[PDB]
Amino acid sequence: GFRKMAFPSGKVEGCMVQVTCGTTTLNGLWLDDVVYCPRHVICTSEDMLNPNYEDLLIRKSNHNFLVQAGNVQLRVIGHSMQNCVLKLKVDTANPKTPKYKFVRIQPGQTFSVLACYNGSPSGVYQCAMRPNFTIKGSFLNGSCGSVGFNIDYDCVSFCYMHHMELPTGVHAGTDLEGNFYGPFVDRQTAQAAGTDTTITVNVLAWLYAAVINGDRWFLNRFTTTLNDFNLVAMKYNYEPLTQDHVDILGPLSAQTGIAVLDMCASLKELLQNGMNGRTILGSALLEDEFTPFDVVRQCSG
Amino acid sequence: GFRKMAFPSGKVEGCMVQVTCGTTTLNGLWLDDVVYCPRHVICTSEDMLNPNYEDLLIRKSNHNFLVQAGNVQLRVIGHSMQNCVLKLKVDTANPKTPKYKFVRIQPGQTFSVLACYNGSPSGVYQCAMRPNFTIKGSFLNGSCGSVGFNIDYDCVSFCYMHHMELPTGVHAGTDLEGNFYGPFVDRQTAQAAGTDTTITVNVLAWLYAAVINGDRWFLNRFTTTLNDFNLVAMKYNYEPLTQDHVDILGPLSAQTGIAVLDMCASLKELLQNGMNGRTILGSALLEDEFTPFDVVRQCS
Ligand SMILES: *[C@H](O)[C@H](C[C@@H]1CCNC1=O)NC(=O)[C@H](CC(C)C)NC(=O)OCC(C)(C)Sc1ccccc1
Ligand SMILES: *[C@H](O)[C@H](C[C@@H]1CCNC1=O)NC(=O)[C@H](CC(C)C)NC(=O)OCC(C)(C)Sc1ccccc1
Repeated sequence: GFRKMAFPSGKVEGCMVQVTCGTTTLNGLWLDDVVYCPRHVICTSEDMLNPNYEDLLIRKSNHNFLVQAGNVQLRVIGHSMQNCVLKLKVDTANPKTPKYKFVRIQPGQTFSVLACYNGSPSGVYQCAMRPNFTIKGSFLNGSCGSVGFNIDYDCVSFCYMHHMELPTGVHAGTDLEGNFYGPFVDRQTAQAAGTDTTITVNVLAWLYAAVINGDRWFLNRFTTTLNDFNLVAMKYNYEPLTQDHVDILGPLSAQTGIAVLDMCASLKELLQNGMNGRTILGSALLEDEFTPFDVVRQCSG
Repeated sequence: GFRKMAFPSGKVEGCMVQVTCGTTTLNGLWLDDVVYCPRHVICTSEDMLNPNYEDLLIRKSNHNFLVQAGNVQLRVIGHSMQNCVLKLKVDTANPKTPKYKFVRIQPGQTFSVLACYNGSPSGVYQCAMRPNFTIKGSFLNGSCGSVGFNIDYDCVSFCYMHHMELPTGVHAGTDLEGNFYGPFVDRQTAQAAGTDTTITVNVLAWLYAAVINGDRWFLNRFTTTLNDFNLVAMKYNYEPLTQDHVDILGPLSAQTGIAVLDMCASLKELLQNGMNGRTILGSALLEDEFTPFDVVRQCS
């Protein structure tokens, strides 16, 4: 009874533009009078094999950047590089700018991606940041500069800007200050995703969701300490819990009356014993890409 | 990778408004100077058990309808009813009205849903019209009047307006002419759907998606005729595959070098032997809510 739901994308659609240098076009994000985009737009395909970004940029001027909203050019009046993002000052404040902030998310957190090509949105879908700092997205050539976001009340929190596709078909990128998630660098040289793990806090959220819906055969009579649970979980390639994880499970723990550590003890028994052919929420697989906020957002509205 | 992907919802967000009658509140769709919404907004709790809608509606006045676009009330200057949809004429045009049309979709087709509450957009996701004319949505109290749609070029094709949830947790609603998909009625009584089936052409498209993304453990060296495949399909409550379906799958067959009927032979083996605890594109079940067009677009 659960599905990945994206946030409504309109507030972000109103911020997408295209940025071109020479023949390289990608997407940018226009907020107030600044356009944010991946810095590799300044690279020729041959530069991308081995770029010196400081030296490539010092040779650029405002008049080398073509920024367009649709087919309408936005004149660039300044430029600077902040980590792996380029910031282009433009002479028009975007009238569709929403209330916004820039946030750096943690593994396990989910967000919506608005996949764009040539400044035009094509589709929206929900992603989770994996513990290895990749996302399992859907991106083609020309998608760089597409962004990921959450919407809280009136306010768009941008958390991801897209830069790269790894050999295993997963994706990597930066926050809006240009800092990559994970060890990746914006160079066209062989790179690989590390070994991934299961997002424990989200599996627990999923078990809480099952309980809310009356599916609770897996609740046991025991508890555990956080440290004992973390040490066991790692033997099953599950992530250890942080204090922040315990706290973000607070609302679901209060809603169900099941202490976080009792649920941990139930999960430990599932890991140690298996499902024994039973299902939870209709599935024999434990889901790890629904956060506690996602569960609340779909169970209680 | 390969994700369930919805259309960007902005063009539809600019059309959602809130409609209240009495203590009943739901969403409407504001296009030009008309607001469309489910007619059961005019019902009280008592009315919903057995509503004579023409009789209930004649007793309403324009001023009984409170329409709000954000923090602005829109004055209703006229109303009519078209099947299960109420059309409220308002004194102001929506400047955010997109290019649009109203279409009635076929079972197996997919669309995006913009789930809304009190006229405010809440989430967007992809659904398919099931063969039994339900949809597996995520809708709560206050979601009625949320709409489903596709976007082609700049044109929004509205295909679904939400009205109800069935005891099994699936959903039912109408096209924008107010006619239900399926044998359902907008009355507060328990209703069951016909036996559902699996959308075979969509399962095949998703198998081809799994191969494009380098996952082909399920393939085999065998083949099958169209009719022999269909005999097995129907036995497992899968929809029949037509020659038009085979034709529609051509691009995906060309892209991958796997003849359609060879992929049919693969699916036959999956149906007869199961997945042996294995997974395809992360799923432990055969997914049937991607169309061939959906797969092609997201891989092109
Ligand atoms: C920007 O639009 C583009 C998005 C990619 C293209 C296809 N799908 C995507 O998500 N980004 C890139 O092409 C990126 C640019 C550099 C970071 C400057 N290159 C890239 O992602 O290459 C990946 C490698 C070379 C780092 S790893 C790899 C992947 C496949 C095969 C071999 C090696
Ligand atoms: C409109 O916002 C509302 C949407 C529903 C609410 C919960 N999820 C939805 O999708 N629509 C209705 O509540 C609808 C109004 C009638 C058409 C007049 N009623 C409705 O959907 O009720 C279904 C039931 C309760 C009659 S079927 C059932 C379900 C569980 C147990 C027993 C019977």
